[PDB]
Amino acid sequence: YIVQAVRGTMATMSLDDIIGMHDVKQVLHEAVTLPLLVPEFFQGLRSPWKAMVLAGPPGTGKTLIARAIASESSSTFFTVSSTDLSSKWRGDSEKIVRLLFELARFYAPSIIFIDQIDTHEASRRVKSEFLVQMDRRVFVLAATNIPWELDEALRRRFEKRIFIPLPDIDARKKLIEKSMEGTPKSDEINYDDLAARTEGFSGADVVSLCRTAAINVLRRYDTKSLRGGELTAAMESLKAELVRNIDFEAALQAVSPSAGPDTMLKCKEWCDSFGAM
Amino acid sequence: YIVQAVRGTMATMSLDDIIGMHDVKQVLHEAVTLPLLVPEFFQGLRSPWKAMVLAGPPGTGKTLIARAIASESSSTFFTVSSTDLSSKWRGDSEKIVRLLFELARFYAPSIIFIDQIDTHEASRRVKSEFLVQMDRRVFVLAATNIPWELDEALRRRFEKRIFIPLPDIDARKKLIEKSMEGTPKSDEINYDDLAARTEGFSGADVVSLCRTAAINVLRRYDTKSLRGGELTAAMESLKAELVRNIDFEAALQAVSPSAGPDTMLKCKEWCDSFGAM
Amino acid sequence: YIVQAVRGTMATMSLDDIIGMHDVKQVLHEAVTLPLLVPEFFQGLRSPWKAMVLAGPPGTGKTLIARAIASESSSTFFTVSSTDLSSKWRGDSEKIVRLLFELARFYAPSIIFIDQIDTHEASRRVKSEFLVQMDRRVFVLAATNIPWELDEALRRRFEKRIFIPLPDIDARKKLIEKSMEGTPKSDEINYDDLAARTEGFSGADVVSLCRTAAINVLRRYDTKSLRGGELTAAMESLKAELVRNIDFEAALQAVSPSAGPDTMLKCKEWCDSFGAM
Amino acid sequence: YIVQAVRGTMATMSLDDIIGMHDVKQVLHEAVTLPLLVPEFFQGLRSPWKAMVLAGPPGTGKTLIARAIASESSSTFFTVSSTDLSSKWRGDSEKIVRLLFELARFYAPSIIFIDQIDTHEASRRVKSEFLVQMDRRVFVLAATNIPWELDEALRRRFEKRIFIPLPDIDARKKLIEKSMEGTPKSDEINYDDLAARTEGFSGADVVSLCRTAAINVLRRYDTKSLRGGELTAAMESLKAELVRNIDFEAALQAVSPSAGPDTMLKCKEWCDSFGAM
Amino acid sequence: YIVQAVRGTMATMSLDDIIGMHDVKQVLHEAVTLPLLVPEFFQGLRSPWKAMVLAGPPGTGKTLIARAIASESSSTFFTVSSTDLSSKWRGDSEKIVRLLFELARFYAPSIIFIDQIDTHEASRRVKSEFLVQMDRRVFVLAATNIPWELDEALRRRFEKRIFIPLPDIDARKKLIEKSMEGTPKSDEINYDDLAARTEGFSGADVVSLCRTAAINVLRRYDTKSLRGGELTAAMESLKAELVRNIDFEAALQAVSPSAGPDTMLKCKEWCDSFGAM
Amino acid sequence: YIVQAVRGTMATMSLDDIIGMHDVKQVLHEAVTLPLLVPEFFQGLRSPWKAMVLAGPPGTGKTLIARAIASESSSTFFTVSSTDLSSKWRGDSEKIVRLLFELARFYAPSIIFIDQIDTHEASRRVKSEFLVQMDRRVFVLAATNIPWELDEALRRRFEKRIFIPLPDIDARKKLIEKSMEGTPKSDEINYDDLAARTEGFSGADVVSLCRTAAINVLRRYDTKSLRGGELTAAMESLKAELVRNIDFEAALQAVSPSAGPDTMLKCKEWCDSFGAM
Ligand SMILES: Nc1ncnc2c1ncn2[C@@H]1O[C@H](COP(=O)(O)OP(=O)(O)OP(=O)(O)O)[C@@H](O)[C@H]1O
Ligand SMILES: Nc1ncnc2c1ncn2[C@@H]1O[C@H](COP(=O)(O)OP(=O)(O)OP(=O)(O)O)[C@@H](O)[C@H]1O
Ligand SMILES: Nc1ncnc2c1ncn2[C@@H]1O[C@H](COP(=O)(O)OP(=O)(O)OP(=O)(O)O)[C@@H](O)[C@H]1O
Ligand SMILES: Nc1ncnc2c1ncn2[C@@H]1O[C@H](COP(=O)(O)OP(=O)(O)OP(=O)(O)O)[C@@H](O)[C@H]1O
Ligand SMILES: Nc1ncnc2c1ncn2[C@@H]1O[C@H](COP(=O)(O)OP(=O)(O)OP(=O)(O)O)[C@@H](O)[C@H]1O
Repeated sequence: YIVQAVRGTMATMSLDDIIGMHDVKQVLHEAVTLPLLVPEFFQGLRSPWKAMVLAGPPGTGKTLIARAIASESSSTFFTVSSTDLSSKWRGDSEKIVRLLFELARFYAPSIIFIDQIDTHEASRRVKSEFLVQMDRRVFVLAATNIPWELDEALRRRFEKRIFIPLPDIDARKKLIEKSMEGTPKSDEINYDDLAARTEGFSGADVVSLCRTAAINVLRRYDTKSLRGGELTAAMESLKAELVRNIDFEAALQAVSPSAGPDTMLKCKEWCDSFGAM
Repeated sequence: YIVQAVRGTMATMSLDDIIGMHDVKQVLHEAVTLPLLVPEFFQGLRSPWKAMVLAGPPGTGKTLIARAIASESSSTFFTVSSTDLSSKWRGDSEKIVRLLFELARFYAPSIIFIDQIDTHEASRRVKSEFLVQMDRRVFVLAATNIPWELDEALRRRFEKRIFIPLPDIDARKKLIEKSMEGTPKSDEINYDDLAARTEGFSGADVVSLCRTAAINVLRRYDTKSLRGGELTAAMESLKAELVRNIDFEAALQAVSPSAGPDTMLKCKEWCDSFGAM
Repeated sequence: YIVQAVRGTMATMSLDDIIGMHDVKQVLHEAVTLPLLVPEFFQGLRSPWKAMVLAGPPGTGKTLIARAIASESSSTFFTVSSTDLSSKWRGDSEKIVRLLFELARFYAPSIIFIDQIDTHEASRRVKSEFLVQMDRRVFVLAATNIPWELDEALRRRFEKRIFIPLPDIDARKKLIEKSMEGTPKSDEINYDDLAARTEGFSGADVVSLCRTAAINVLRRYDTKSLRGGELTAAMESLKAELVRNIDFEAALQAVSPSAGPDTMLKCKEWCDSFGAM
Repeated sequence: YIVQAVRGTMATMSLDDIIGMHDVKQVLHEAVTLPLLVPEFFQGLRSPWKAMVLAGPPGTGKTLIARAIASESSSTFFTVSSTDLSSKWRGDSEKIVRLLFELARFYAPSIIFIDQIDTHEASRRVKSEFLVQMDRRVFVLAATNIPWELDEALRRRFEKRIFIPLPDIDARKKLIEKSMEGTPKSDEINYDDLAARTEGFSGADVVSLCRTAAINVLRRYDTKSLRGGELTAAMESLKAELVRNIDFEAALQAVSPSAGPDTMLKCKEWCDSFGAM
Repeated sequence: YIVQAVRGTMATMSLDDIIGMHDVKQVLHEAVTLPLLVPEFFQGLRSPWKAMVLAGPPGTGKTLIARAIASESSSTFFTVSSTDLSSKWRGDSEKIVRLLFELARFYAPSIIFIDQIDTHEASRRVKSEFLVQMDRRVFVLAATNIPWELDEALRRRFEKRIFIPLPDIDARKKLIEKSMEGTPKSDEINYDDLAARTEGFSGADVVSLCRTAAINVLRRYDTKSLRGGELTAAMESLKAELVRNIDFEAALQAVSPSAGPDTMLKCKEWCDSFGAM
Repeated sequence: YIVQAVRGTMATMSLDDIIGMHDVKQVLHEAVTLPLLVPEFFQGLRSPWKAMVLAGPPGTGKTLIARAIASESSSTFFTVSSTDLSSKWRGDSEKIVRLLFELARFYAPSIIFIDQIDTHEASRRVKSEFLVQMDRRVFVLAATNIPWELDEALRRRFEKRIFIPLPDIDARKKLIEKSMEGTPKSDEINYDDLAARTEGFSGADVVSLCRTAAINVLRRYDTKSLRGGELTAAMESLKAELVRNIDFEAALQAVSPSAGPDTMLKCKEWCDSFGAM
């Protein structure tokens, strides 16, 4: 009908690129890979969940893991907006979802994920609209970062509600090192040492840090002096040239955690209290 | 027309699945079935309650019963959407509800049920339009959990406004014992003491917590059997386990059931005063 | 064409089924019939009434008086919707709100009544359109429940603004005893003390209350006669057992008013202040 | 055609029936008739005002003078709708608003007036269409009570912005006495006490007030004579009786004018604030 | 065929009766006639201005200017509206336009102008159909007073977008004297003290002001004290009578500008910013 | 069908011709030279980027740098806009999108340069196809001028999104001297003091400035006092007359951009933050 925006969300790296949450990845592999192999278990009592609840700080791989599983997804995924923004003239944007579940059955093994459901009156209209259609073999999920704003029933509805804590300095060592895979770099780098200053970072913080040094190294030497737009040998030796703490040092001063840690403490106190598995 | 879109409203289990509510259960057993069976006395002042009110937290088997009635019902249901869409082409679907009730007399015995229908302009427009459509014999009902949002005249118009608290240890006894049916389950278990440890939960809590033990089967098994394709021990034996007190024991600390029921307490204060039977 | 929708809008008991409204029943008996029995006096300077104002709580005999006058009147009623639908092909039914009056002319004296006329642009458009078509002998009236929401010119335009007091003890008395018609009962019943019990209520309260004792005619019995098919001796003795004060004990403990007195009391403040008679 | 529907826009009591507004009635007497009697003075810069701007609390003799002048009107008025359908079939009902003035001049030096035409796309399409259509001798007019409805061009288009406040007291004297016309009445009246105690009201208030004591003439007499058809000596002597101050005591206490001067006062500023003479 | 509607769009006084916009008056002697007299200058860079844009506070002689223009313009004018009211029978209008620029070059380098061109898909239909037909050398222009609805593409293609504020007191003074033409008038006059009260007043206000003292002349006589409707010789003394500062005094105190300034201020800001010259 | 028409999309110029954004000259030495010469530095994280688009004014050499890169590029180029105005005869310019990728891989290292990016439903058939395909170092680029032209996430999809500054000065002098070609004018002209105070301007602005002084040719002389309908040899020597520096004086100071530079600052911050390089 008006499926421009509906057909728009028609949709088409590796899995354990991400490192952490043995319980989560476990329960998901279990929840997803197995019933294809073993439908006979997953039945009524035994049958799997098609979603849960989640939350975490932004830039913490919740959108990247979506690509990790879309990459895993030998099944089908359906893409997402937080904005089914009709007009006062159009006024109806959850019959959209009444066609969505037709897509879900159409691509019968079907996958969906959003962030920040917490996205007035028509809010209650469509937000309420999703609930009856919420309940053939399908998965979906969603997440936020302010489950303190857990509004109505999703402490009831959903079997698990994960707040993620940031990786520890040990992890962050292993995760820089997972981020530094295949990098020109001097051997002065003790990742345990530099990670002393990373405390408070997310994944992406460390990402754009290692990048910030990756282009520090570009901008160290006569980098303004082009060859007039041509190749010099040393310019190719940039790949040959290494990254260093001093090439991080600009990245060290440059990058900051720059976030509300007390928010994580708040929604972590939440994640124990009405915060499901 | 949207007439076939009105034909989108076209419809086409057991009772002891449900536990509790024996007053309501006989009230509805009676008020629904027996008018079929004694038209000679279900009449006049003895008219069938064509609707009444409802309340309580959701995920309380209201949708579950709402399906159980359907597979139970010897009448003509009609599929229901609160998303009677809002085009700037007709801008009127409570008219199409005039066509609905037309179907209701066409399918002279019939059933409908929606929920959370506390659902500016369009609200009073199409709602009050329906109220014009409000008043052979037919039954419909609806529900919500916000009698806080007891909008204008709904509470006054219905026979009984039914709040439900959480179940008790004996309700929870039979509810556990219903979830556990046909299950590989050990016999060392005091499901009544387990139910004693169910302080202030839902039915669905019992459901997905029995499931939490159901996965705890795997968690006790060699859950690292991620050989994949290679069937092995895991494929050979998922029926082997019998669930045990320890499965549920971990399942308990796994729980963060839901938020506080202080709003359920609130409308429970409403369910007495201004809340009918 | 869509005028045929008004051809669908064509329309084609006793006052002693009702209690009170002495002023109103007077003024309507009078203002309608007696000019129709005395065209000669009640005309010109003695112009008979064609409309006035109304409002109050619902379930207050507005529907009851509606269908009551329907089966009563010796004149030409026409059915009443709020569905002058809104096509974005024509989007103009106020012409049919003129052919309205053509029907008032073709049926020279006519009867119409709506309620809850809260019924953007198009609202004001067709509204003022009716203010044009508004202004031989005809009477029509309307009502709402929000004279607080008496929109712009309605209060000014009508003679009689109406406030419906809730019933008093003797109102309650005859309202019961009329509600207790066709009612094999016990004679312990003290309708006076019962009327004492039942303050803060309306007529529909007595309706559903008498019905509550009505189902209690069963539920006094061994209520679970689920033999089924077996014509239980109750099924012959249905009307046999009597109404008893126990049945209204169980009922009236089951009853809530579902009444917010402060709103009807609010427009009761209005019913003197900008509230005509 | 719809052009033939314009044939439905076709038209075919006096001033001193009305009281007050010596200023207005002067300007109208003058601006209408004296050009029609003196083409020689009234021309060029002495051109007659073919329309201007009007206000007042509605139902205060605006449509009433609109009729009374039509009885006076010794020229060619034709009837006036705000109802040209929003047909998505012919592109513009404003086409007939173009043939409008062809009908005017082809017919005669002509007369037009509407009320409450404060009156989306098609709205301003046809509106501006008339704004061109307006710009020999012809007269037109229009009114409202919407002070904010000087939408785009309206303040500029109409020369003088006319408003009528609520009456003063000697007004209420002469307006009683005009409302006391054709009235057998007791000479005990203190019209000064009447206009005094009846202050701040509309004309229509007084209309229904005289009708109120009028019906009161019965409501003292044997209203209870519900024989029906059986004549009463009053039923012949209905007009025989005179009305009394005691009757208008009832007619006082029974009513609230059902209007606040809030927006009446707002336009009582707008009549000065961007309100021409 | 129906294109004769454009044969009906055909059309066939002084020019310089205006005080203001002297730079524009230059521009419109200059892009206009001297092309018709010296194309040798006007071609290439020198070529005449193809078109531009206009707006301002309504009724400031802007809709009246074009009568002066075409009354003076020896070149050819054809009328304009927004009257492309097509039919679904036609399913199209802008074949008109293809025949319309052909109409232009068919007769001669011609004259065209609309007001309120701020005027579903049909807008895109006739607009996209137009804007190539937009482009032997000819001039056209348009105007509005709603630059809030101003375009980008026509803000793009157009050379200029002209605003006028209200006049100034000396222009206003010589516009009294322009409005005091053919006018019996006294010698106690102070045209700049007259113009002192022009706060908020534009030209048309002064037009109706001279007409307001003009009517004031009779308003000093007694009108409804008829001469039997006779042409009283005092009515020729009106031709003898002169108008006076006192005669305007009443109009000045009695009259508002009937307008709002800050919208003219709004587009006076847009005329500088994103409004071309 | 459109294969030979597509053979016109084929394409192939000094690059410091376009001046400023030398950081971007590094970007394009790193997007043209090095992804063709040395993608070994540009590996993994440093890997070549996919494509982007551009905010900025026009008159900014978007196609200048495009063709300059093109004939400079060891990669190929294509002549592309959004003006694939498809037909029923063509049927699918989305097959022309697929053919665009096909030619891109055919001339495997290639460049494509497009704007009119937001230039009906066909926009979304093609846009969706292109969005799906985009996934080698076959670099591509688009552009626009609307900063809010981020469609839904296609801005979010891109490598980067850049706003660009105003131009340098010696080409403002030189291109003054390009548009002033073949013009009568003085030799005193300080084209770098012309180009000095050009702050915030573009090309056609200054073309209209050339026309502006070219009419100042007259508007020093008197347009009102003609030669009496004659064409005095001065009136034709205006063609012979010299335009000069101070002939632009009012054309310099009074002429404004009429554009928003602080939204340019907004989206400039958007390419500083939340917009990549
Ligand atoms: N555990 C991890 N292992 C490796 N990389 C990680 C991990 N967590 C985060 N990252 C890196 O940080 C980036 C953050 O991506 P992503 O946007 O998915 O986080 P996010 O929380 O979903 O952000 P947002 O919630 O704002 O969308 C990832 O692309 C990834 O490269
Ligand atoms: N008394 C009960 N008997 C059986 N099952 C129950 C009971 N209470 C809750 N449940 C279980 O809880 C789950 C959710 O119940 P259900 O959705 O029907 O309640 P609800 O009020 O309709 O919730 P919602 O309206 O939010 O969907 C069901 O799977 C149901 O089996
Ligand atoms: N004066 C009365 N006499 C008899 N019955 C009454 C009276 N007033 C109220 N009732 C009872 O109240 C019940 C509901 O009244 P009714 O529906 O007519 O009021 P209402 O304003 O039309 O309500 P709604 O508009 O919400 O349907 C009826 O069954 C009627 O018997
Ligand atoms: N001075 C007066 N003389 C006579 N009648 C008056 C006077 N002032 C007010 N009225 C009364 O006002 C009443 C209604 O006025 P009218 O209907 O003309 O106004 P309206 O605003 O056009 O009404 P509506 O808003 O319903 O269209 C008339 O019955 C009339 O008698
Ligand atoms: N400077 C002026 N010189 C001459 N006449 C003027 C001047 N200013 C205003 N007027 C008068 O104002 C009247 C209304 O102006 P006009 O309708 O032409 O302008 P407009 O703003 O286009 O009006 P609209 O946009 O509402 O059609 C004209 O009759 C004109 O005589």
